[PDB]
Amino acid sequence: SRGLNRVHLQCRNLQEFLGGLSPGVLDRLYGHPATCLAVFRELPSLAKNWVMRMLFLEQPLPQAAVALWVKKEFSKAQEESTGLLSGLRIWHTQLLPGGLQGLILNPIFRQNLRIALLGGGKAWSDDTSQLGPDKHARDVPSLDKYAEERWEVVLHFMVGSPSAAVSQDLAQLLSQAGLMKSTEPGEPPCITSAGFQFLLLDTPAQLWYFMLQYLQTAQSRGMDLVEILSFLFQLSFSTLGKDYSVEGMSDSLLNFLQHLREFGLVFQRKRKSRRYYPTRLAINLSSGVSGAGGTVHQPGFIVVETNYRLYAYTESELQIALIALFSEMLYRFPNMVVAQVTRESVQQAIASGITAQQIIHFLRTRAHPVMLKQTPVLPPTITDQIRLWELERDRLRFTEGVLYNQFLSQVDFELLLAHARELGVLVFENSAKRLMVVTPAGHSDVKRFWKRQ
Amino acid sequence: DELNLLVIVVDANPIWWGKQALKESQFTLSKCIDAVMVLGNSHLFMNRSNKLAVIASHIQESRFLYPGKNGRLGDFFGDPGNPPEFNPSGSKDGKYELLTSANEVIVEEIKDLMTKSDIKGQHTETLLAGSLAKALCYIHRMNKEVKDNQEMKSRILVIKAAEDSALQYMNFMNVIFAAQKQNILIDACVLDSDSGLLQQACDITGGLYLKVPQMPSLLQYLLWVFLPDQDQRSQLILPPPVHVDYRAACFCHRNLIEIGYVCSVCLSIFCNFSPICTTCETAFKISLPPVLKAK
Amino acid sequence: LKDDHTSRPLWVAPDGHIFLEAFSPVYKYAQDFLVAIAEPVCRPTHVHEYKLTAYSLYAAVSVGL
Amino acid sequence: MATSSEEVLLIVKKVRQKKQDGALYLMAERIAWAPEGKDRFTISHMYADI
Amino acid sequence: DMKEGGIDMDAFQEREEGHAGPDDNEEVMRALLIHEKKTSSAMAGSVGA
Amino acid sequence: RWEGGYERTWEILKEDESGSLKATIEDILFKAKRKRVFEHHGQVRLGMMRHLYVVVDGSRTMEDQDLKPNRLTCTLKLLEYFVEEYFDQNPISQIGIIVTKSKRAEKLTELSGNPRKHITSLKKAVDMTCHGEPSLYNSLSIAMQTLKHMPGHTSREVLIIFSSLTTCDPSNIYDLIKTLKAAKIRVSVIGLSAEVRVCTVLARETGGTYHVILDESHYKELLTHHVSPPPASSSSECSLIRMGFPQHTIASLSDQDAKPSFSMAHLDGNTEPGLTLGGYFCPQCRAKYCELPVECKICGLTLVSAPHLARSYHHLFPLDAFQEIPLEEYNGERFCYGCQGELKDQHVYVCAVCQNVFCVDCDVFVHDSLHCCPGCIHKIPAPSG
Amino acid sequence: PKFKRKANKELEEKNRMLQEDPVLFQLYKDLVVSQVISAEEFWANRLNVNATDSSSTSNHKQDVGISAAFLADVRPQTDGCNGLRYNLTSDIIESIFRTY
Amino acid sequence: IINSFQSIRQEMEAYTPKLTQVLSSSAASSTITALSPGGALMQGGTQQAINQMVPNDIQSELKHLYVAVGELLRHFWSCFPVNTPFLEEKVVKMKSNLER
Ligand SMILES: [Zn+2]
Ligand SMILES: [Zn+2]
Ligand SMILES: [Zn+2]
Ligand SMILES: [Zn+2]
Repeated sequence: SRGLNRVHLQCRNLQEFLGGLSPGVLDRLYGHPATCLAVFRELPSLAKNWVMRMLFLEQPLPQAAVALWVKKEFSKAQEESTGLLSGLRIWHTQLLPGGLQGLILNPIFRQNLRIALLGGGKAWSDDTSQLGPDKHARDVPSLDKYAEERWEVVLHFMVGSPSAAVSQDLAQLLSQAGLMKSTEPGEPPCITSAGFQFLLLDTPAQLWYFMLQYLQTAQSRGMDLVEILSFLFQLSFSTLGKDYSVEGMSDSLLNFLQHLREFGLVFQRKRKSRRYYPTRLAINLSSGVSGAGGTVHQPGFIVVETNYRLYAYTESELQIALIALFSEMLYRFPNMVVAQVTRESVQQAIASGITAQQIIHFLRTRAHPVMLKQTPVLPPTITDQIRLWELERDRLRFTEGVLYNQFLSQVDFELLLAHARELGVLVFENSAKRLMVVTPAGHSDVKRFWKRQ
Repeated sequence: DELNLLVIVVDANPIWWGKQALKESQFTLSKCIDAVMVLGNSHLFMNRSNKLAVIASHIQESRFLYPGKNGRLGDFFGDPGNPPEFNPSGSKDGKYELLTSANEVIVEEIKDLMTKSDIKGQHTETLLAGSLAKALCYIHRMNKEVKDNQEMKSRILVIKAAEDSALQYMNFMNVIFAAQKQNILIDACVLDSDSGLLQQACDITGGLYLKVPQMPSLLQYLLWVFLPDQDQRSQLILPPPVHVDYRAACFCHRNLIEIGYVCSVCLSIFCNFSPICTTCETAFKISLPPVLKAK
Repeated sequence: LKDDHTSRPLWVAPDGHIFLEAFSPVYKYAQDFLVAIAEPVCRPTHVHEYKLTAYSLYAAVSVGL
Repeated sequence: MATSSEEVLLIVKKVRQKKQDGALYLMAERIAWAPEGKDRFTISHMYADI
Repeated sequence: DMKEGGIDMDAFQEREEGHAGPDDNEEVMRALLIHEKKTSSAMAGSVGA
Repeated sequence: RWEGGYERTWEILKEDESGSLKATIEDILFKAKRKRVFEHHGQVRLGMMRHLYVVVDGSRTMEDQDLKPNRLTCTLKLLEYFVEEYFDQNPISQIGIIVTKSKRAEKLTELSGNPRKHITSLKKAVDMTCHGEPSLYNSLSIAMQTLKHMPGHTSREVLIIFSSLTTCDPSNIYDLIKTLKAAKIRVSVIGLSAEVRVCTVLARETGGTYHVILDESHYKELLTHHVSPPPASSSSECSLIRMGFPQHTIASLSDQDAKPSFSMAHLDGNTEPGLTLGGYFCPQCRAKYCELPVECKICGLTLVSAPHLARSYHHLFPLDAFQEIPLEEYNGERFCYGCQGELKDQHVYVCAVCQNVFCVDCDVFVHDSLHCCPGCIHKIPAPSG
Repeated sequence: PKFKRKANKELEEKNRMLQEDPVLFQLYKDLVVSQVISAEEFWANRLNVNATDSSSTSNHKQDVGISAAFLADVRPQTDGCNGLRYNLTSDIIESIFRTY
Repeated sequence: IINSFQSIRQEMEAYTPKLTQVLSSSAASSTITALSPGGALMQGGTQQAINQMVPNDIQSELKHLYVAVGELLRHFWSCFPVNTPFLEEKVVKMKSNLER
């Protein structure tokens, strides 16, 4: 993985991003709309059952009640939830409030935990975004086309803008997460190695990371306003606000609203005001970790006979610019016979990255054609040929460094090897010829240790 | 991704709950609805794609509190898995929108049941055996549709509050074996009345016969022990171990069977002191009563 | 999109060749291509990709239609 | 010798049999003409009916 | 995933409470004479007829 | 002269799209589905105890390519479901496994009521070689000698399942019919393909039935009918005394590991040692052992309790479904008594006692597990209370 | 190859079941020979499920049938020639007595 | 019933106040307290390995003989007052078991 492991699982990315935030921002995060998200995104039952324990108990409990609640045949699963206890960063171990090592949760989060489960009040039904009492009365299939257009524009920036001329700043945004790579001889950015896998599963889990990308700056942006705004589209459809958000807003709320609309999770009316309605893709974000859909017959079907892998053709306007972005295949006279002489076109794209797991994922999981009709394994004997093409780019290495030669003793060269290894500037060592490669970044420090020993 | 279901059997008895308030009690009939308000919300907090099912137990029938049998929740189901024709309340389930509507049906359905209790027919007690006969027919209808892709892991919750009546206790055992085929779990939550038939549903299927001491301490024994997830119940250990043991004795006889024999060839287990028939129209040879009567 | 039988055509090309059925040749479709191949030279019929069909030279000493 | 007819006879691969160069296996107490790389036996006999 | 799992085991049915017999030539003939000397008449069973 | 007919044959076979316009393959499907036969046979017996000796064929004919290329794994695998279902509805009764190979009848398992012993024993027969030459007189005469020790009060039927071989008569089985009748035993024969007339008369004189399996789905339905006892009534088999009524214990007080558990070494239950959590005990002997309804070794009788032992036999007794009534006015409450909602697609089933309307999901559960009607609790105990 | 022909005097009483099994014979010497119980108690409930099935294989002559259970195996047995064929351990010449 | 029905209609009576929440937490403290007394946890079965090596066959075979002889004693218990299946030979057998 090159930057997508934290996207498949949502409960792991939220705990990692929470550890590197400001203490004043985390205080405002502990609200009533955030209580239904730190538990629903989880999966194990042990990490979810401890939330109800800290709600009824008013006094801190020691660790003796925890080591006994596992009875005798359950402490093995207790160590798995130990690392997760520090991920949410909501508990606190005291000294001895009534026994030994008393565990207590932040009372700021405990107050808002009962509002969204048992107790209530009034401010919860007054603020917008989190509520917004408004029904839907607009053509639903007419708005589904705008949800696909928001994601199609992103595809143009990954290729090089073949026919788009919008002013959306989306090329630099995806470059921070390692998805888009800036072209060195030119100026339109291309795509990285991890960007190919995003155009395969087509899951709305990646759009959740794009919303928290602007918050990573930690300058003048708060999380309490983003968390209360992201809860709008999480309630599927029939969750609006008419014009209640217009009266209660500011300059910071309008900035995050324009960026979320361009992602493909919510649709906004003209003039960037009036009534807003979330898209259809936001339903799959709260359902599971992935999803499928978009076809009813699946006309595509590959070949499992030869080795050039005849890719599928004739589908829609999505697979036309998608295969050319992978490795730029070829086409003949009829209905665009793609991938017919794959021998040199694949090696052109592998020279800029080790894109080996994305081609196999696109060859095996493209529309589920062979695994439903046929029975044996989809790839024949190409699993070894693909690995051979990746090893061809390992025959050389373009890196700089300095070499030290002509020593005197053998036991003296072994001491110098530990100097470059601890600092992290050592690449390759040789005890038979007394040779060591040192990167130029730490060249001014290795020469000092040799003059003293 | 994953859905669950919890069938709560509430023993709404106006006779028992009507006399408990006289003994200076703070958990009466008005507070019994609060148990569903908490258990119904904590079940949806772990997963917003769950379903709620509450069945009452009245002295005349087993009225469905949620969904009701009227023209609102009878023909059209207000389940979260039906986006069409139900979305002003089934859209904001993540707080107090759909959860409040789930409890509102119980309050609306109980209106017709409380007013239809003139008690003019002397006393008939609560037909507790007829409550479980309706829960199996409801979990089987939803399982046939959800059997694809999903699995829907559910349980059965029983809350006992009174004794039985003149009903045949054999009908209470038919729902036990009919539930073992579907690999389901049956629970029991007694309050004051104790019976030996409800405990059998926890030993055959592998449930738990929990005894509730005081009434206000009810939210503790229905959230951790009676958890619909049933994933960590094997190593939970919270209620005290079962000490007493009640099973079944004779059918139509006033004695505790332990070595007795039936009437003849039927199934009415009686005693060993029977040379001929008893309450049937069969016969029996005299090749064994002369042997058993001697010693 | 209607029925499975009302599909898999021939895929005409501006050059002069078509792509018939070759995914599931089974026994029924294995005899339909025998007449189509009775006009050009014999392309690799028993394959899985696409069967090639033309019209040159051989359309004489083949069948009698 | 242990008076038990031990030592399995020599096994010879690829032997013709009327334009069929199959495989004749010589086991312990019976002969078996195994048809190439298979599990059954075409010509099945013993060390008695010969 | 998988890639060469292991064995299913599922072993059961065990006994072996001791030795199976130190001898079976001289002591066997000793017990045969005891059964023949004891059996001298008839009238056995559980009273049939 | 091959091309003279092969060229004209392809012209007709190519125009196969014209046959799809006619509704031939569609009109038959709707008419073949409405063919609902109704032959309700009163298969029920008051006798609760049953002794069965299932005969499993192990000849060379158990490898034919019929329902599957490996018939040997078709009978052994589906027999495990019959054993598990037998103890589910009749735990107090027990069965037996007797194989036949090499012209011999070797009895595998004994007469015990251990469900785990009979299921795990069938997996060992996979490596068993299939020689051939099955013998029916050998596997039937031995089963009668062991069954003779049982007292006369049960059906003591015998089940025989073979590969439907062409008359599996060793040497005149008709002479044995006059002997099997004196033992008051019954023989059940199940066929798989060809008809067997030499065993049809045996199943009629002794008392049983004869059916031939036609598909994989038909073999599971026939085993369900054999779960119920055979319908009969005799006079010389109606005497029994001393029934064992054990009680369930836990052999602990608060913790299982703090106590010496159950079924250990020094405990008298040395039949099935190991590490369990509880079991039964005889009320007249205080002998603790396995909780499986098996015959004890201190009294001489099986365990017939009441909660989940004798009730399973009575749970299968009410075998009845519901009737139907057509109408052309669309009326009848349309509110289900169990699941409220219906289907509203010409499906109206009423009861013969309380008259309740059910759907397609409730009627199946009645004839399969419920075995009665929920309305019989809110109507029948009503006037008596 | 060769074969073995058993030459030992056989019996018909129930004592043959204990002699053929040296493991089962050890139990008869610990209860009856050790004068701890009576000989009638051992042949009642302790040893009843084994002596019943073992009583059928004491006079079983290969196969009882002749029309189906044995006719399919009588073909390779009615070939009494020379060449190199030899008899087996079991009574192979008994089939001739039933036919001639 | 009508008096108690009025308190059910008002949903605000059991919405904001949580009187049963405080008393429910007190039962969880007494539950863990009662589970603490248990020093015999994971220690009551430390003599399960030596119990199958020291007796081996002396006590294992003697234990199985008590239930084997005792099985025929119950069958003979009912054969005394009937005076039809009784045998005078088994009288000495009963006295031999008591003295042993
Ligand atoms: Zn009767
Ligand atoms: Zn006993
Ligand atoms: Zn229904
Ligand atoms: Zn009814």
